[PDB]
Amino acid sequence: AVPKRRTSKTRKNKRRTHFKISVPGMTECPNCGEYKLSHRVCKNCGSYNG
Amino acid sequence: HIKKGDNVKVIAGKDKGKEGKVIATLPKKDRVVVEGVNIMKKHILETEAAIHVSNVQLLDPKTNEPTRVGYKFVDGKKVRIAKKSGEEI
Amino acid sequence: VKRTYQPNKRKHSKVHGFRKRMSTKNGRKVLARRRRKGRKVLSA
Amino acid sequence: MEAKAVARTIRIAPRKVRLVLDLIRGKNAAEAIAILKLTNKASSPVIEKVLMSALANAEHNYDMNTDELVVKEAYANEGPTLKRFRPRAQGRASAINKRTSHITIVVSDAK
RNA sequence: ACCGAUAGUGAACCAGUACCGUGAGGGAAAGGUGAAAAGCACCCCGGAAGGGGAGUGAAAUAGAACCUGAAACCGUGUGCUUACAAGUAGUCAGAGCCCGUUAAUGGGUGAUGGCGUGCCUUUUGUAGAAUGAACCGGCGAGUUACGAUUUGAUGCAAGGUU
RNA sequence: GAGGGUAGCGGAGAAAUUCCAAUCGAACCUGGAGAUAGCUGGUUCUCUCCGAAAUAGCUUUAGGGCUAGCCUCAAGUGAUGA
RNA sequence: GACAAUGGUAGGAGAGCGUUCUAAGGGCGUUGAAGCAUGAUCGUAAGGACAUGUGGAGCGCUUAGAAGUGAGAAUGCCGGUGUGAGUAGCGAAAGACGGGUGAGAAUCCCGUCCACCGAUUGACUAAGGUUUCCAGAGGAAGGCUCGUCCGCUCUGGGUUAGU
Repeated sequence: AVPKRRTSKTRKNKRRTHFKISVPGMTECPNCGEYKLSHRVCKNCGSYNG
Repeated sequence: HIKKGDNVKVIAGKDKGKEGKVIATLPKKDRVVVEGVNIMKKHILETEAAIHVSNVQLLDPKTNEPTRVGYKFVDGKKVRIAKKSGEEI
Repeated sequence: VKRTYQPNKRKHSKVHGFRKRMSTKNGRKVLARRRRKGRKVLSA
Repeated sequence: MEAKAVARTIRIAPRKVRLVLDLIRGKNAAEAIAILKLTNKASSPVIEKVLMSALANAEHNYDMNTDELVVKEAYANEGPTLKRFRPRAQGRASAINKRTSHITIVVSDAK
């Protein structure tokens, strides 16, 4: 079917309330010094050492 | 017109009051290049730029004053003469 | 599905060419009407 | 002081860039860099290059320390769209807007 | 007492041309840096695009996507208010909180109370589930010539006038 | 398959009003041409004074028109109005 | 100064506001014109001013004249921008890993294994297209994703008849 009626920018902005992404969930590698993704290898120069 | 090799005086502009020799002439647009007038800086080297021929006035050979030029026929040819005095210029 | 235009050089020049239009009397009028408009292609 | 850097007519729709600009607005500088490095989104490298540019103007253009800066502003405006088409069934043809965006980032040392 | 780039030629631009049709034939849309290119040497991030400076300039939110730059639309920050409530979305009364003007019985927001079913067209009668409009901007409909008749004005007057 | 023919008051049809460039109870283009339309839509600024009709007659007339009726402006008459 | 009167459609009468242009008079303007943005101002209405920002050269006032004279609505024309909504789709099908190149690789190059057609997806030619063919470079747009690649962009080439 077709929308019976136009959508306000209040209804639209409400419905985009939960449309987002989250922070990548990252730790700090204790060899590279830099940041990394937990349970993944250090994308910088380094390894896993798990 | 104003042919080059002529000593003129700048009647208008921000160089007004100076005076120099005509170097180049662009008579399709009525522009003349004076020496030491309209120094421009381009990307950094510095040159002269053209100025409209309406703005420079010729100097009287007698009293060093800016005048107009007229034409006479001393012979079977033309001669330019100043308006203040009457001497060929 | 066979469509309406099948290109062909001989038929195109034998029906709409300059000589075909300059052959009849209402083709000379088509050329005289396309020259007045300023069209850059009189016959093809 | 504040330093700023812009990237104009980036060829990504603006409401796809505003999704990842909202994760790094407010954070520190070295934290926002790692966030932009470790995210799946296609607009991550562009924002990362704009952020590194605004972090590099600070060291040279107006001298300041790059271990104190925080992302004070980060936003994306519209730019000129491109108008393409897509030929659909029964002779019709629908439009296609190729959006662009202008990404601005302002880093401040809090002073 | 003609138009001024949606106007004026269809065409102020390299238009009867992109194109579109087998063909005869149909037909757009596109103006503007600065007084002078003096049209950004050089340094920095980037692979480039693009910036940030520093210089040219009277001006660079004048940098060739160049006068001005508005509305719809899209964002970023914030002052007051909002998660027990039934809303043509306003109006009248009215605490609290934040400000301070073309200085005058001041501006912003609104806990709560009363009253309140849009606009146009067409109809005996429409809130109407009768019609039209997504929003914004520009364009868009009783006119001119020649005659007739009635009224106001003006000049002459048994005359008036080409 | 290739090369040719039949042209719209016309042509072709083992005929179905089929088909003649995605168009056929009569193609497309340009002109007569701003055809006509008693029909639907629309009509671009304010305030002030007054303010209807939806009826009779005739009509190839019935959702149109013309005359009278009911409104308004100006000059006149003048008590004839209720 | 006393008395009364003042709802209104169709439509009839009167008085007015504003827009572009012209004549005559009197003015303003780079010490900043019109326009355009804001404001808490004035008038019975249409509407008129003033201050600030911007902009960058024209423009009002008075009295008359002349009109392409004022638009929310015509399934109105043209241009722009939204909603539906990060929604439907991404066009029949088998790929996997290794090594490169590179700013960036599921998607480009080389390789091994696997898979598909094989009276055809193989080979040659008539129409028809008309430079799309090759080598060296490129990555703005086209490619329904990516692209370091291409039937795309740039620069140089390529068609040889007595049968």
